[PDB]
Amino acid sequence: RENNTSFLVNVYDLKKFDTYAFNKVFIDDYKIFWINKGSAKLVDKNCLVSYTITASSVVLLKKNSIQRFSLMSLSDESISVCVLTIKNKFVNSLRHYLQGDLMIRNLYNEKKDLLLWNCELNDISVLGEIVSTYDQTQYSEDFLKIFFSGFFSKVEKKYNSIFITDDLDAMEKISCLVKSDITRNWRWADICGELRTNRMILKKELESRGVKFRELINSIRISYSISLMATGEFKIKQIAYQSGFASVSYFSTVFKSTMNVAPSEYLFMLT
Repeated sequence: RENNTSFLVNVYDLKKFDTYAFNKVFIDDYKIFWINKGSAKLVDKNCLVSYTITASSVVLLKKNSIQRFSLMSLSDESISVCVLTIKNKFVNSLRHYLQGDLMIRNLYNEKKDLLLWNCELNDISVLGEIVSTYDQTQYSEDFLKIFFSGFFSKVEKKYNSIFITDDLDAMEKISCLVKSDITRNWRWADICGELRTNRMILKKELESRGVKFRELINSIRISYSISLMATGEFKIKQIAYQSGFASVSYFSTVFKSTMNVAPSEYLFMLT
């Protein structure tokens, strides 16, 4: 299949009673995921908290976040996890179109990296309906453009929290810097220099997510390698080398230490 634009649709088969563990996976863009049928359990490993998501539940993973969570099937049916990615072009468009200004903002919900909402059952119907049609030339892109223009506007003023921030974030600068030269052997001095800062906002943004400097770079390269596997055709050796890993062994180790699957197994989950 071809690529996409402002919205990335990726559906995965949830093997009944299989655990989907994620250890420090980098979330490059905003992502929401929900199950089409059945039920499942969501376990966040950072905060010792569990959840029971249903077909009416939706989960948000914020951009530039380091996630440590797990998802486990609780249904006899091969559940169909739909993961939708929201790129920056819709983020800047959504942030402007909303002319509202919150008088009291729940800063706890703004600092959290894994939100959970139970949508109106009417919205779940519109959810899987438009997703099953994607995509058309700037035609299906506008169908989800209008849906999330009202869904996010509703949930933001309902919870009195900004869930999709605009730009200007220290993690966005580090991420786009490393991705501008993914194969470069980035060190600490290269990040501080081209960002015109020192280890005050730097180490804190690493300690706030519980990752070393090397751990962050590896997780950025994992998600970059995943975006290459999304095309459909690519040998693991090229994916490892074009993502910045010196050897296929260290790429497979970090990938399995991040996705809890072999890199070839994720290629089978796609096709």
